[PDB]
Amino acid sequence: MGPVIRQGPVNQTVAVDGTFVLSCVATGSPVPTILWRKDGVLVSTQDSRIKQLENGVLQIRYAKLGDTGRYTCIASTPSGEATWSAYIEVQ
Amino acid sequence: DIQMTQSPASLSASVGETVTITCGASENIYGALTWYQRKQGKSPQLLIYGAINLADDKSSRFSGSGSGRQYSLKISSLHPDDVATYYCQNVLSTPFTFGSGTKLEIKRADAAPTVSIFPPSSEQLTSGGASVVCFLNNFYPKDINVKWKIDGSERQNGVLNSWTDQDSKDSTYSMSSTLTLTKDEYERHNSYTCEATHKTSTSPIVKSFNR
Amino acid sequence: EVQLVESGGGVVQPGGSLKLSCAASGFTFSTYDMSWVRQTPDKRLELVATINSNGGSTYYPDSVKGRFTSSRDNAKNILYLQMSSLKSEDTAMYYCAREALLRPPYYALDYWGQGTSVTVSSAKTTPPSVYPLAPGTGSSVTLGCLVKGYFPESVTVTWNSGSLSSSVHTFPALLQSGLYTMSSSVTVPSSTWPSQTVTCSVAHPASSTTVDKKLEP
Repeated sequence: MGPVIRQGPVNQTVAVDGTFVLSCVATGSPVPTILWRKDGVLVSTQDSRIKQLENGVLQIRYAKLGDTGRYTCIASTPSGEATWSAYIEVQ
Repeated sequence: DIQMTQSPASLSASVGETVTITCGASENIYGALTWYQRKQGKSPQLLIYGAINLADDKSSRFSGSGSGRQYSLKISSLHPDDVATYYCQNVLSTPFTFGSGTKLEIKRADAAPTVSIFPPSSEQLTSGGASVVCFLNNFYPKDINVKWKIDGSERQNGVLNSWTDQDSKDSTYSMSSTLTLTKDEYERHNSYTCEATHKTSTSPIVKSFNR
Repeated sequence: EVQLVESGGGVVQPGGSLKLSCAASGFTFSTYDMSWVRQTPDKRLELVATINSNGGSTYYPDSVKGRFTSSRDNAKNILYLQMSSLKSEDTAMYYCAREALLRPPYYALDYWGQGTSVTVSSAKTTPPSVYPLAPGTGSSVTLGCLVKGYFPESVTVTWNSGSLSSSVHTFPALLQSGLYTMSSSVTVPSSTWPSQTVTCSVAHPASSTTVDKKLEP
């Protein structure tokens, strides 16, 4: 009763070496678990360039060409899921 | 690009006041903001990161708030040593643009400048230049006027005035006034004086020397 | 103590090239990302180069991309900024700074150098003339040094090796027909001078020059 993403990530063109963000703000009951996937695979933390900040913001520094793709916010709850994705083009 | 706009450009308050500096972003930056303090003659230092986290090693007088596009640095119980330029920075996405700065000044009690005049040195006279320098030290407020007089008459030409930033301990200003002349013109007149009008007095403070 | 020391600034012709350095010490330099930030004459600030710990990743904003390149020597602990195709907008003070590690890991700069000045210009480098200012009294005596006719900017004045800092006033330079003039004063208790000598020490990095004057008559 039950997860809504109120702000999700936004489609972007980003420059190589730059820094960009994936934001996700979710409500629900109970509090939803948030996870991020890129082209269907769960995003790394082992990558020093990719950091979890506060207020829903996942931040990616030193953009590479291979960061291009689809990034999905999945908000979960034993009773439901929501998803909100964006396409990031690094060039 | 995200545009940071900062407010006010400059601000003054009295010791013990609580003051607020604001930062507006051109879009939501989700608390991904940082505040820096830069004192005259020092390098900037980090005060707040992530909008609300005070740095391990600064005073709990500093506190940062906000979300969305609108952010605030609050300095409670102002100290004289708080005198500095304050900057915000966007650190959400590149370019990581800064705000243009707030200079914080302290209000203190009015104080008049103590003036020292100095004739051009033996050495400068060697090279065929002549500069007469007047130091006007430790005054408040900043606003001041110097008038140079050679042989009783005013002179506005080749006069250079520069002020210090507000002092970190006593909250005064100082100022240097330099009358720059040909060495020939120098020895072709005999009395030299700077006259400092300051709000502390309708009587100007006059320092002189001859020959 | 953390120490970051910029050098290599000075005048350069429009279209010319400069390499800046930053000698780092007092922290484990090879282990930290490093930034260069500049402050233009209007006092605005702009980040112009970041580089990671190992040097493998570099960033430059649009304003200087192509023209500026950062490097580091992790044995000697020195950071570099090579600049080229310089223009008036690059005229600024340049600071090297350490990137903090924070929790959470926001980007921030927790130590900065004092800066090295870059002036983009056709004019030529001129060291300062340094003239002492003494009187010909009353418990306090105010002494000074006049620093005249130098270029480009940034001179530095200390008095008796920086032990008399508290009563020192240092005045911003003004440009009088191509050359800069500035001054510094010091006030001391009138018993201490001339019975203890006072020395102003004046540096102009841009010309690789220092001058020290005893205060006298």
